[PDB]
Amino acid sequence: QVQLVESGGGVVQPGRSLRLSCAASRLTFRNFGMHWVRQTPGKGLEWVAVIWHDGSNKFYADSVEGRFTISRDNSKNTLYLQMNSLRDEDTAIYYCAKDWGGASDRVFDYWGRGTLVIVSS
Amino acid sequence: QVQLVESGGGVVQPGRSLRLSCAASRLTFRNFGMHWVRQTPGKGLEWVAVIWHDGSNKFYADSVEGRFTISRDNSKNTLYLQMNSLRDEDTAIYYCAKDWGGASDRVFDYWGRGTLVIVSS
Amino acid sequence: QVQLVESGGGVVQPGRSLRLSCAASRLTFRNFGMHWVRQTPGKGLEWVAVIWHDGSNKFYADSVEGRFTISRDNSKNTLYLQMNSLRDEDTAIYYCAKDWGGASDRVFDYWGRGTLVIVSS
Amino acid sequence: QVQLVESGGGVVQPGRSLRLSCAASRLTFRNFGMHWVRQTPGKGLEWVAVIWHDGSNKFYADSVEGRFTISRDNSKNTLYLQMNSLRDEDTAIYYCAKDWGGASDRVFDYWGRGTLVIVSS
Amino acid sequence: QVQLVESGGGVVQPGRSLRLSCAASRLTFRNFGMHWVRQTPGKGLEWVAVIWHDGSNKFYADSVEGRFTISRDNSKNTLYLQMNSLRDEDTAIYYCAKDWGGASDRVFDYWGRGTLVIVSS
Amino acid sequence: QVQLVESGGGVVQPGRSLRLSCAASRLTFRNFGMHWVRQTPGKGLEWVAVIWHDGSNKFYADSVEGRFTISRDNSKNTLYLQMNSLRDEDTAIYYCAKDWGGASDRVFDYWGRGTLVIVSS
Amino acid sequence: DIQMTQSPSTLSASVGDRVTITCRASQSVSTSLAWYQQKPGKAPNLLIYQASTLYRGVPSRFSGSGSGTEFTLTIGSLQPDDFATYYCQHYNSYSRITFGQGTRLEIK
Amino acid sequence: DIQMTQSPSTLSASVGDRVTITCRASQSVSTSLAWYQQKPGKAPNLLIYQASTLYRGVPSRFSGSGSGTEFTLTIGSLQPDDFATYYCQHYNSYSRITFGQGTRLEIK
Amino acid sequence: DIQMTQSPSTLSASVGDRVTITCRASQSVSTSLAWYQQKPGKAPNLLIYQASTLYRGVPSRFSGSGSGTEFTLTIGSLQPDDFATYYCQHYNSYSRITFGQGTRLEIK
Amino acid sequence: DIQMTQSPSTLSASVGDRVTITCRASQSVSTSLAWYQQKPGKAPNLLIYQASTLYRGVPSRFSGSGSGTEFTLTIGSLQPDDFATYYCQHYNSYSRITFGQGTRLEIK
Amino acid sequence: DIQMTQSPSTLSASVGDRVTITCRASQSVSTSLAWYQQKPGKAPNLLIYQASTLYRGVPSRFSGSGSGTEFTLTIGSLQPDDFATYYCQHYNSYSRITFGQGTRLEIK
Amino acid sequence: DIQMTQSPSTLSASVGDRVTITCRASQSVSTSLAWYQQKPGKAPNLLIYQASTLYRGVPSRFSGSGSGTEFTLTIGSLQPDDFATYYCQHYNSYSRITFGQGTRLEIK
Amino acid sequence: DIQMTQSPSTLSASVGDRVTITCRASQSVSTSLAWYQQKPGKAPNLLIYQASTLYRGVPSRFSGSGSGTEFTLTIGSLQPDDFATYYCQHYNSYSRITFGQGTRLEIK
Amino acid sequence: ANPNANPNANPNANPNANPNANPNANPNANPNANPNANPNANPNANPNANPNA
Repeated sequence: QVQLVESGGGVVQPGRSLRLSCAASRLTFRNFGMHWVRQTPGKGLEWVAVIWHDGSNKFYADSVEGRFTISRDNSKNTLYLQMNSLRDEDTAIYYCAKDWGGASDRVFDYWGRGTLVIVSS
Repeated sequence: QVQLVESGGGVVQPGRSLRLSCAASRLTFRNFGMHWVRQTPGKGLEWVAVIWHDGSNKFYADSVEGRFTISRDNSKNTLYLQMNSLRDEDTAIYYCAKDWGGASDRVFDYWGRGTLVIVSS
Repeated sequence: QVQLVESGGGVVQPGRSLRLSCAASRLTFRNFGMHWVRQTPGKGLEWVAVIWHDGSNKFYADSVEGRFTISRDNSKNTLYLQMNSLRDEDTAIYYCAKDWGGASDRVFDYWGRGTLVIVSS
Repeated sequence: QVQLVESGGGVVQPGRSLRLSCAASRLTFRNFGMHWVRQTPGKGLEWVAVIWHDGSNKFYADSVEGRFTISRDNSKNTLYLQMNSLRDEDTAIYYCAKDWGGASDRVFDYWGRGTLVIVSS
Repeated sequence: QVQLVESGGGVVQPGRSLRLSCAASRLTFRNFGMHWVRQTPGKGLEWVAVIWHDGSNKFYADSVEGRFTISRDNSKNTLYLQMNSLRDEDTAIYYCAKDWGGASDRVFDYWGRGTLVIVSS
Repeated sequence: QVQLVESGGGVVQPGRSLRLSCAASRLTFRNFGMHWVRQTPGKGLEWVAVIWHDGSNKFYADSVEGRFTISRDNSKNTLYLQMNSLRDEDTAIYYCAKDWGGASDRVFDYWGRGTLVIVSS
Repeated sequence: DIQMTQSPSTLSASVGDRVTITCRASQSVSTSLAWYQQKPGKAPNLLIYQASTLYRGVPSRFSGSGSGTEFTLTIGSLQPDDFATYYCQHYNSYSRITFGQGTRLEIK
Repeated sequence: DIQMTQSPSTLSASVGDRVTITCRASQSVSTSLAWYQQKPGKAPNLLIYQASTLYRGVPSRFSGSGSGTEFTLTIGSLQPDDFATYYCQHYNSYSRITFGQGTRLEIK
Repeated sequence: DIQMTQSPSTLSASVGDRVTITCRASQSVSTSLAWYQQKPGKAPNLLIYQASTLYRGVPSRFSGSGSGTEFTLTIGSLQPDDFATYYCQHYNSYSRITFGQGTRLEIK
Repeated sequence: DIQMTQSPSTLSASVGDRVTITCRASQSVSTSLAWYQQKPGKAPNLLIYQASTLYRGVPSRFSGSGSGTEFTLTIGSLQPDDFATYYCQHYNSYSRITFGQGTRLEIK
Repeated sequence: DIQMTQSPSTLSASVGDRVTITCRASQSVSTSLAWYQQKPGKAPNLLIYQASTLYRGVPSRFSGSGSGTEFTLTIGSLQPDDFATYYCQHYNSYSRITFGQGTRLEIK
Repeated sequence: DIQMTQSPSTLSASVGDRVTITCRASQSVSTSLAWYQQKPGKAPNLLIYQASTLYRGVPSRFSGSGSGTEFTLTIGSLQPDDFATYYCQHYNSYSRITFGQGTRLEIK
Repeated sequence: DIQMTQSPSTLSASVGDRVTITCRASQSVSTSLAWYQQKPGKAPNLLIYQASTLYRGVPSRFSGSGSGTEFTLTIGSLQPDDFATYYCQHYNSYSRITFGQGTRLEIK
Repeated sequence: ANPNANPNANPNANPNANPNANPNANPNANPNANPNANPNANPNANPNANPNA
């Protein structure tokens, strides 16, 4: 039916790193591009990144350029987003995603549950 | 002259599973990609799935993603489509198909006869 | 100097079967692939089939898929093709061939003379 | 966090050639077009050139048209600007740039440190 | 340093055709529109024609409407003006030109060397 | 050399419609507005319509206001004037025309050959 | 996905007539189309691929043409056999395979 | 980027009513919009894509229309399950994906 | 519109003489005139624009003069080829373009 | 090209004050302007884009305004860290990138 | 499959001249082209593989060239024994082998 | 077309004086005028554009002024290299580019 | 078959020099290339296999490098006993063994 | 009024066109890629296999 379960959350100090995973199930992982969507505590939705089906290209929102890196590895059916140089803004609920696959339509259908990341002291 | 017979249909309850077979005869099975085409009783034709010649890649229509799993076994020369978590919009006649073999032409030329799959109560 | 002897032809009615042989001479049959080439009365060359060096894989043209069967016997130095379910368009001079052996070049060097098959009533 | 470091400056007599590099770090270099900005010792700011993401198109300020050649190499994650037929007006501090990536705004966000080029005798 | 060299000159009888070239060097020819300027033996200057950067639109002086056709080949970095139905008043030195690149200033800066065309018998 | 060839004439009864064409050749038709000029059998000339270069504006003589419609097809390099509710006064040979191109001179230079349109019963 | 629209839904004709069936695309699909004929109770078979090429074994009476989003299936002289349901199929790259609703040929 | 602004910030209505939610674009985005419904405690789901096309499995009471910078999500008959947060999301080419603030639907 | 009256209607002259064609506008047209020459069976050709400027390629024997409502076209030395019908045209701003009745030059 | 003139060349003020720096264009640049702050020894940093929008991470005490050729950058309350050289840069379509002279803020 | 079209179908020439035969491809074949010459009563013999490389024992007057869809087989000097039917054959990857129609070169 | 008349045709002058060259337009050209200097045997070089702006690389002793129809080019201190033929060129909107007759500078 | 080209054909050098001989294959041969030395009157002897690996008993002054299509033999210090003919050989899978043309090292 | 085109309109390219890659491409595999095997794959045996016991 396709469910996305994300993991790797926790609370970290500003300036430290953190690894996230989006181990997927029952989905044809290699055939679809994926996104990461960030929802701030103020109930605002913000897009973060996107990796193509084979990992050729990546695009990042300017809010995370040079700090976030996504990597896809088809073999174990999982998606990664590793974070560097976090700050107080980066505290939000992190959703996984899966692009619908349209010819030119960038929309998310099978959202994940959400993994919480806290940056504080 | 290239006949594709399908079997394994019947009537099942919603949410139950069922297996389909597309045992082929006299066709060079291992050298041809194959498809599954669904025809609703409303006379509409919809493509469902396709599997490459060694099964390296599998593609599904979005309406059936995560629910239908298809596979090919060259050794005994048959094609399978395993059905999971069905619902009332899967009542239709299911056609096996064979990709023509064009360099960029994805068209079906030797269709199977078709096996009826019905889900109701 | 490698000469290819082909036989088994004649005149057959539509829908009847026929067997063609391509017994070889002084050529290393096992290490070379083989091709059947059909030369229509309208001065056209149509490729028919190719068999691998040990018979592992087998290809056909679209017009002869499922109706033609080729086989390779390394033991007595011959290439075999069984011809089934014929109609009028198969009436042509049938050429045997041998791929040159390049890494990626499917080019015939030592053509056979040809055995002519008539489909008539 | 994305830092841009330049190199290749020094002292050149008028009329000699010179190559300038903008090797980038942690920036998704291939997705972003890059500019060169020249600051004269008189604290004036002049724009030099721009190269697109794939290098398809280039644009130069008229003061360096035909004398300056800029080239981008995505594989080594670096940018090149080659200078030919320099004169007294080309002695300045050279900054790299990175277009912000918006739809229609040509603004620079991650400037480099700067490399000094001196034309004298 | 941007040099434009013209060629194709000579002598022709009235009513005959002739082709002219403006093979450019070291200029980003694709980004710039170009003009042809004709200098009569009486030392007068007449503007002839202009073509846009991609050849979308062309404009001609009324003295050469329907007899002169200008075309641009961005791939080979060159400009063409083909003249038909010549007469005595078209005997002059033909100058290639390059629009300055300003927002609204249609002014030529980098002229060519010049090609002499003689129409006589 | 700029030739304007018209067509679509003939004889029609009053109250019927009729379409005229002004297929041009060798002219940069897209960059020039064009006129239709009517020459009555009394050898007097009357202006009919003008169409701007891109079709933005149209102007008609009061004697043809609301009955004549002029449209231009830049892609096909042709000019159209379709008349509706014709009457006896509209018997005349219809000329195409091309505005000279001056800043403020609406003067016709390259007239067409002429098409005779007759209205009678 | 791409929605395939073929018009008319149902048009009747007599033997020997000329009937043309169109297929409309939501956006450009290059020239990668395929026309299918389905006699009632039978799995459908291929007539045209690449939107203009006649498949082998199909009579030359069937004819297709068009590019972009305009594609038409033209029958030179409709015969009693050709009374069936006609489908237009697309296989544009990076887009999933869809079909039309199905035009019906009805006698007289 | 392109700023997604939708109005009103909060719209309260009762069951059986008809509500329209408008989203304003900072600049033209053609027709590449989407509408998402976030029920609290759950990740948002897809309702509309291409600003006019109903997704698969969404009730037909949801309607979307508009082009350029003025777009509207219309609910034909508000139902007891349809109280949640609504966002407008655009995916125009050469511009990054942005979301709106999100309108709250509050009972009566 | 502005009615144009040119006189004389017919002006007989011989080769080598000097003729003057006058074109009187009913109201001031500033300097926006044009003079056309029509040879029988041919579309009329432009001779003078702006009422004084020679068009390209016209023999210099034609001269235009006048302003306001009174304008003259003068042929310095009438040539055998210059026997034809002449029309004067105005294109004054905010007014519609009208032509003259037509002055004829007759041999001898 | 389009020359950019910013006034005044030098403007001195103390902490807690409010200052406005203008930028005057030779011709209309619509709203395609940007403001840069360069501290000595460092490359300039982006402050405003689209002539009114605040760039990410910049303190909100800066405000931009203006359209056409007259534009204003206003610092609401001067701070000890806001003493540097300010440049106005335009990116009008079909025109090349130019910068202003550079206004200097001097303490007291 | 690729329709592999060679033009001209028949071209006459006399011994000693230069004759060139080309073959058109429906879509790109890169450089996997082959040429065969067929004298009457004999199976075709290979001349060129890789669209440019002369096979062993092939006279040097035989020469192939071209890439993509445009290819040319050029005769250095036509000889009396070079009068036969010539074919173009491609072996593109993931595609089936097809031949040309066959060009006939005839005496005088 | 707009025919440019630059007056006077020739000024003799010596090294060190001040010379003014005028260019008169038949109708308003706003400020869209450019001045060219042609030394014999060479293609002309750009000096002034927009009738008041100095082109890059041109010595500052050249200065242009005027708007409407009266435009003057002034060389403040003539130098031995500055002896050449000078052309004034207009590029007014909706009108084609034309050049002046060419003023010459003669030593002594 | 795979055709390699080794350049230069002949390279003269003195004792103590450093010489590099290349071997260019018609198509990528991975690392399946081997080099040989052949003295006059003697059969060629192997130098390097896997295009980089030294054979037992071969002096360490011989070193091989390269992959794909471009490979090189390098002798770091030429000694008097290394004057001979050196060839390159490929053994790519699914390809037959063919052999190079030859670089010759000649004294001074 | 002047009905013709403006022959002095800006004919040059746009040096401020968006110099970036499209962040919203079609980031998916191609479902209509050739799913068949290559009929022109080399059907000959390898002469370079190990000839030793």
